[PDB]
Amino acid sequence: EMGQGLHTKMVQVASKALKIPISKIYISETSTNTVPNSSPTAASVSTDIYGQAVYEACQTILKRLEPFKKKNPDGSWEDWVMAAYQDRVSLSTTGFYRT
Amino acid sequence: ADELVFFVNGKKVVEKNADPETTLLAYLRRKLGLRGTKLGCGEGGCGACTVMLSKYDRLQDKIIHFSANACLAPICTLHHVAVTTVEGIGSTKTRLHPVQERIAKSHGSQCGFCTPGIVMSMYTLLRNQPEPTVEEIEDAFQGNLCRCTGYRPILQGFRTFAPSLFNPEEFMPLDPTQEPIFPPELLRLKDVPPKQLRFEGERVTWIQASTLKELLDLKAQHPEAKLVVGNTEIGIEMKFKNQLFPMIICPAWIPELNAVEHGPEGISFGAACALSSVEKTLLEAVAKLPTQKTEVFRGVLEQLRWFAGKQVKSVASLGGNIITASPISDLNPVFMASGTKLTIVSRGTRRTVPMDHTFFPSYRKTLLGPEEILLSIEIPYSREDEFFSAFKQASRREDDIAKVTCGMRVLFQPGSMQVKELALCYGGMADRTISALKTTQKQLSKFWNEKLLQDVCAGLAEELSLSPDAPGGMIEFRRTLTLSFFFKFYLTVLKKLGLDPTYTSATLLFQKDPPANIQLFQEVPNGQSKEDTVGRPLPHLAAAMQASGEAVYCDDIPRYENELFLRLVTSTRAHAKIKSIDVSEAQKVPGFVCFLSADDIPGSNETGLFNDETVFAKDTVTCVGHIIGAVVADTPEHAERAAHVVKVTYEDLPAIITIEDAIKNNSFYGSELKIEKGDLKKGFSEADNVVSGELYIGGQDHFYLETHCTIAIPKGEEGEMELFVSTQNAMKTQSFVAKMLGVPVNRILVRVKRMGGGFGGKETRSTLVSVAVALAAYKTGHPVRCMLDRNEDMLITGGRHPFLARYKVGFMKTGTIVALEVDHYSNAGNSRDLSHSIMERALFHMDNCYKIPNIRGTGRLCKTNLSSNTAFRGFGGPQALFIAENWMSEVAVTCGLPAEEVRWKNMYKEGDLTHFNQRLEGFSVPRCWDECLKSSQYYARKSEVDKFNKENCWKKRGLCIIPTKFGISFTVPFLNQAGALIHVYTDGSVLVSHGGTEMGQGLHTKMVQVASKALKIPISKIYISETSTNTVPNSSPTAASVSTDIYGQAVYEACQTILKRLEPFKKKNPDGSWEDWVMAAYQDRVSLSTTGFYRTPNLGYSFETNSGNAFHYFTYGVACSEVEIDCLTGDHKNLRTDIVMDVGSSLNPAIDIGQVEGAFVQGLGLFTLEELHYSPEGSLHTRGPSTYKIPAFGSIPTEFRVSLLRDCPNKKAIYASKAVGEPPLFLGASVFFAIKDAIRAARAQHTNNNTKELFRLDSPATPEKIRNACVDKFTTLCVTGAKPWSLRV
Amino acid sequence: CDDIPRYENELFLRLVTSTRAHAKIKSIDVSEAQKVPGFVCFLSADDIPG
Ligand SMILES: Cc1cc2nc3c(=O)[nH]c(=O)nc-3n(C[C@H](O)[C@H](O)[C@H](O)COP(=O)(O)OP(=O)(O)OC[C@H]3O[C@@H](n4cnc5c(N)ncnc54)[C@H](O)[C@@H]3O)c2cc1C
Ligand SMILES: NC(=O)C1=CN([C@@H]2O[C@H](COP(=O)(O)OP(=O)(O)OC[C@H]3O[C@@H](n4cnc5c(N)ncnc54)[C@H](O)[C@@H]3O)[C@@H](O)[C@H]2O)C=CC1
Ligand SMILES: Nc1nc2c(c(=O)[nH]1)N[C@H]1C(S)=C(S)[C@@H](COP(=O)(O)O)O[C@H]1N2
Ligand SMILES: O=C(O)c1ccccc1O
Ligand code: MOS
Ligand code: MOS
Ligand code: FES
Ligand code: FES
Ligand SMILES: [Ca+2]
Repeated sequence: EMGQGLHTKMVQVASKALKIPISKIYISETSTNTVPNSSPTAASVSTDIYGQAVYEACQTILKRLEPFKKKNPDGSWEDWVMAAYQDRVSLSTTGFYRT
Repeated sequence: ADELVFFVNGKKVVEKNADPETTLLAYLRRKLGLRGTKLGCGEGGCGACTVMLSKYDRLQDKIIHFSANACLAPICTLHHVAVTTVEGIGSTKTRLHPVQERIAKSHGSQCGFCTPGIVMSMYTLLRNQPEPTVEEIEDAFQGNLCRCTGYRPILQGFRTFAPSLFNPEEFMPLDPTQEPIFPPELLRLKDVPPKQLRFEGERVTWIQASTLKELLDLKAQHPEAKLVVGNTEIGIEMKFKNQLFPMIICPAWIPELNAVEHGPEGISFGAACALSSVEKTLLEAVAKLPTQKTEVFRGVLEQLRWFAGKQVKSVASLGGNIITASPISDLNPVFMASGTKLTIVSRGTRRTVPMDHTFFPSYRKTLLGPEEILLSIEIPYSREDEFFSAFKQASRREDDIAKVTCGMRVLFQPGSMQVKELALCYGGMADRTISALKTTQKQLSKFWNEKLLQDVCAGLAEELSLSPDAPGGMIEFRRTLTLSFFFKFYLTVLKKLGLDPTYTSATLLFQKDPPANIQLFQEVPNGQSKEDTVGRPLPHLAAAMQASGEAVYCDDIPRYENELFLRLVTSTRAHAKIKSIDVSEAQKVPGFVCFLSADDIPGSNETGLFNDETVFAKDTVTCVGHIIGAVVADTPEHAERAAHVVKVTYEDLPAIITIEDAIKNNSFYGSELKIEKGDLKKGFSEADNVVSGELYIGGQDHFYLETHCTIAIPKGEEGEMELFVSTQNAMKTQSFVAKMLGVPVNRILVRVKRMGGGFGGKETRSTLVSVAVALAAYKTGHPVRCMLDRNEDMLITGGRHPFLARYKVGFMKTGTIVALEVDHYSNAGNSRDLSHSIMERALFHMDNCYKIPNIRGTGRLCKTNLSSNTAFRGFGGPQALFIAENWMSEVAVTCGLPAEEVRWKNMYKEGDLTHFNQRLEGFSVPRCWDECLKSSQYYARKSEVDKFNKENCWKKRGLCIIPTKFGISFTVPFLNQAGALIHVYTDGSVLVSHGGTEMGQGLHTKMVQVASKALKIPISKIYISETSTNTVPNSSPTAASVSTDIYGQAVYEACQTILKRLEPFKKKNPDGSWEDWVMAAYQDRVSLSTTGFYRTPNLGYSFETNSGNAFHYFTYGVACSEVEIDCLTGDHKNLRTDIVMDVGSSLNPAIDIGQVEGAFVQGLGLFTLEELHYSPEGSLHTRGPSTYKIPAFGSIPTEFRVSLLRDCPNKKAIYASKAVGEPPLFLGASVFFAIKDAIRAARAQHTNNNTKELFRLDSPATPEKIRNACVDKFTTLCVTGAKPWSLRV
Repeated sequence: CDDIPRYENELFLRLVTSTRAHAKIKSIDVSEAQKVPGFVCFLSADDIPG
């Protein structure tokens, strides 16, 4: 982030993809031990490419939470997350995009 | 004020504002940035702060090198002294010194927190003796503690200075010519005349007197001035006794206080002479002078053998111990009984008077006047017909407080056996050193015979009485020692005047035996690649840095310019209402920032695993140590002082301390837990015999060398906070900090590099400190940190759960078990925490390795006003296994059959189900059992033990072999999950991250070994930096010994994902390198980052239906130990231990053997040495290494053998390996039952003739319980000699 | 970045740059620099480990 609002847009994207308020999503910083071999933030394509990476990662999360969402249709996001955790389903994943 | 000028690792230091209260440790760490030296206890016991000091000795005209505790050395005593820390002898950036290299390659370092201190003790020895003997090497560590290793690797690696796990042939030879030179500047400053210096601090003025005249003037001029030489006593007074001496005078330089004169009556030492000098001078006198002239000298030396360690003896002055006049001083009894001459001087006056009973008028006082100072002490040569003895007994031989210590002298008429003079002086029997004058007076003119013996014992039994509330407790034991000591003295004088062969050994002084260490493990397949380290003894990856002091532990992290310090304010009551708090005086301490309490919490004050705790006490305190608030200040000292003056007004409430109080008051957490199988009724009905009883096993303080510590960095944005914590649970630390702050979890980042030991003590209780530091960071906006002092840690953080059991077992004459009933009660403390799961694992192991057809076990958690107890290596398993082995032992005795026979016939067999209905597959105990029997030569030694017992009346040997099985897996199903994150950078280097933390067990080392094997690349290309919540989330705490199992799998899967992605490029360029395939993958836009995850399958046990798998598999092992107890003192030797452990196909035999030995030693400590004492009101007495005794270098089995079972691959875990962390700890019980075996031999000797008697022996089997159990004419006399008008016939 | 608190032992670096567009470096004299209060060291190409 250098002022162009890339993180804001990424949160907006995560929120829409996961279908939850932006208030439940956070982006703290950029670091090489969380996402390696990154291209420099340039060429105006950041939103484009990271938007997809974040989107894909969100998709994986939705597929993992799907079973619990089905067993408890009227439950909350928190309910599905805790149930997934207790069922020992990983709540961490990478997202990647290739133009 | 004068300038303080000394040197540190060759570098000159000029301190212009030296504060008398500053210790070298604080200076090195906070001023010089040399953090290799650590704080482990602050009271001279752990040795973690050990450094070497060098100086030119004017009187000797030579440079001398000696160790010392940085934690107790005032920098103001170091003017013109050269300090050498671990950073000054070598490092991984330059080159490791041989000492650092050997301890690391020998696997002598695990968590590594103790490595620097141990390295410096060894180094200091080498600087004094380049080629020391095994004995000198062993004695170099009397003052160093290690909780991880079991000490064996350290000693074995260091003895080299005098398949396999390491190869001494690779070790670089020691070369003195290449050691750092003594600062050339200092050598010049020796020609300069010494001058009186003055240092001014915040609250203290220090005067370094250069001459005796100066000292006497100063004493006259300032009577209240406190003298200080070694400060090993005063530092404790100021640090722990809340004392403050405005003015201090150090006379250490004065020639007279350091002179050694050999006169006609004896040898004179100046009062400032260090005990190490007295010890060296006396050893010399004993070697050159006739034995008849050195009776007292040898008395002094015997006490000095077990007097602290090298660090303390090198600075502790002779006069200092004398004047401190502690009731348990080991030297004063000897000086008194011998009439050692004291030369006391003041300006003008002077006198030399023999020390007698009147020299100590009251508690810690002497006959010295305020203006007087002890100038010198002359220890007398012994005369003809004069014999002397000095004895001491404590909880542990090494560096410990005497329960009873003494000096005994007897002078007969020329060439006769007729007493002319008799002096029996004791320490530990009054509030001062006393002489049993009434008793000995009656023996003058009497003759040395049986009658005198009976008379004296009766006299002592009556004159040296102890009220039931005597400080130090252990009334019976102490009184028994006073008589046993005289008995030893009586026999020794008889021998000297010249004795039944079976009485001889009772006159022998402790003699250490030659050590023997053998480790056996399996070599890896002959065709295994040199780069595949799985199965090889690869040293811990951070061992070299741990040995050099470069390894960074939480507090080693530098402080921000604006970082503040937190000091917890805790309850001094076990249960009371908080009527009010007054911080008015705290606010007066310089640097005071603020006082934080519950009302400052923005989020929730409700914390704890089961939300049954407060972050900060609200209106009520429920245990001594209950955190009420916290003070934040600019420095640690300022925060400590302010906190200390915070006034809390309480209103006591009925308290429930003990498990007994709990049962009677029905004070429990939750309902009863139970496992029941078979038909008890029908079981006991078929039983030939039935034994019922009660058994107790004490608690345990983790004593990780690195105490709890947390650094919290408040970012100032969106409630974000970054914390560096010494914890095994980054996940709970994160969630608890967030819950307290009232912000989403995604705002908190917890980072864990390494822990200087965890052992379960940092699985949950680390949050007590973390959440509080976080609050301080939140409130101040400043970064804040807090590392607990040992006394705080021991008092607040909880420990192992004390257990009480009530059992009933039914069995046949054959020894076969047919029925068992056991009710377990644990003392959980003031909150649930992990108590419930601990009780569950307890119940899961009440069977150990024996099939019991009809069984019923129950458990209850006692809700008490004691710090909440938590996980501790074993997690309830050890207590339940100990209870099981206790009744098994009684069954053997009752049936009159060999214990090994009874155990074997009751033992499970392949395919059998446990009491909780889980099939035992791959049950290897029989294999470990048979190999251990054979390799240990059990039967042969069995007969030799009996023989020894027949030839010895006051010493007995015991031998016992016991098995163990430990279920592997968190008994809470959802905790059996693990995640990993792997990044391959474009240079091909790999960065592995996983949910597990490093606490010395080598989890990272093994994960790199695994990654290397999975990826098929050298370990050099892989690295693991730390554990963080933003790389691997929702991680389970690093515990239950399954970290290798589960993270190994997560790491393995992530690696498999990497390989699948690189495959296309591997096929396109077959002759290419890993670097080529990585770069090509990058160029082709293929992600080189992936997560890995594992979920332990088929787990889910129900206590309700007694069904479902509780564990993934079991780790087995067998241990055979032999001991020798001293029936007269309670002391004992761990002669030999043989262990055979099944860890499947070890991933790393070096680390796995290290874990076996480390756990074994920790169990040994639990069952034989470690004991926490609490006042009746619930206030812990034992808050330091001085009173709490964990195994020392000299506590390990002299002959220690460990073998890893061969050809036993475990298809249930990563690369056919098995968990090893906790499973071996219980095997330490083998030492316990060997001791009980020895005690039964003693009882059959002097107690009674009932070969089938069943006396109760609770854990720990300390010297007290051992001695008290050895009932004889002396123990008996201590009761009868302490009746009723009538007595029913 | 600079708003991040400095560690108590954190030092400061100041680049030393060329006042010429193209020239040979004949010599570098830090004798006067070494005299400045708080001076720690002068780093140059020869100090690079890699
Ligand atoms: C880890 C550890 C283990 C220990 N082990 C043992 C043990 O096994 N047995 C035992 O008995 N003790 C033991 N001690 C106690 C202690 O080390 C001794 O009492 C020591 O000899 C005191 O010497 P010092 O020079 O360090 O005293 P300081 O702390 O410098 O002074 C002690 C007291 O002596 C006074 N004093 C000192 N010199 C003179 C003088 N010339 N004239 C008048 N007053 C003087 C001081 O004013 C002060 O009151 C241990 C201490 C530690 C920290
Ligand atoms: N730190 C260490 O590792 C060691 C320290 N020491 C010495 O131990 C000293 C301990 O000092 P403290 O903790 O203040 O304890 P202390 O100096 O008050 O001594 C306590 C002991 O004195 C005896 N005692 C005292 N009052 C008594 C009474 N009224 N009736 C019967 N017996 C009584 C008991 O044996 C009791 O255990 C230290 O100052 C040090 O000199 C000795 C060995 C090891
Ligand atoms: N050196 C060292 N070894 C240690 C510990 C420790 O804190 N330090 N913890 C023990 C405990 S209580 C456990 S549960 C296991 C945890 O690590 P693991 O699962 O990787 O074996 O290591 C054991 N070995
Ligand atoms: O050993 C366990 O079964 C266990 C269960 C829950 C939490 C920590 C643990 O060690
Ligand atoms: O592609 Mo923007 O950094 S010139
Ligand atoms: O399961 Mo280990 O932390 S008692
Ligand atoms: S910190 Fe100095 S002896 Fe333990
Ligand atoms: S390696 Fe010694 S305490 Fe950990
Ligand atoms: Ca508890």
